[PDB]
Amino acid sequence: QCVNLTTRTQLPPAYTNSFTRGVYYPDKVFRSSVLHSTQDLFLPFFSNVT
Amino acid sequence: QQFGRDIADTTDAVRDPQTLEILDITPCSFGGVSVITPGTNTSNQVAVLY
Ligand SMILES: *[C@@H]1O[C@H](CO)[C@@H](O)[C@H](O)[C@H]1NC(C)=O
Repeated sequence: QCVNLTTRTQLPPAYTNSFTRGVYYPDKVFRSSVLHSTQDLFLPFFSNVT
Repeated sequence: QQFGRDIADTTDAVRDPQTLEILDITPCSFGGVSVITPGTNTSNQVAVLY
């Protein structure tokens, strides 16, 4: 049970910026007033996104 | 979150795994012993500094 959507117009998407996005909490460890640094999968700042 | 760390990288915070209760660290007691005494030829009285 599905309907084919053939009314979609083909067009390449535009590109925007990623100034201060992609950050998230590293783990489930509470941190207060500490400058903790770690290696993790993180979106680069000011990067190209679609 | 279940655990926590301080500025000295010590597990000073923990979460109870049975209810929404959070606990921290505040020491029961402490002590640094140091004994002040004169020479054995002079006398034998001693005193302890904490
Ligand atoms: C991202 O890349 C596309 C294609 O490489 C380009 O057209 C677009 O201008 C880029 N955007 C930025 C913000 O650099």
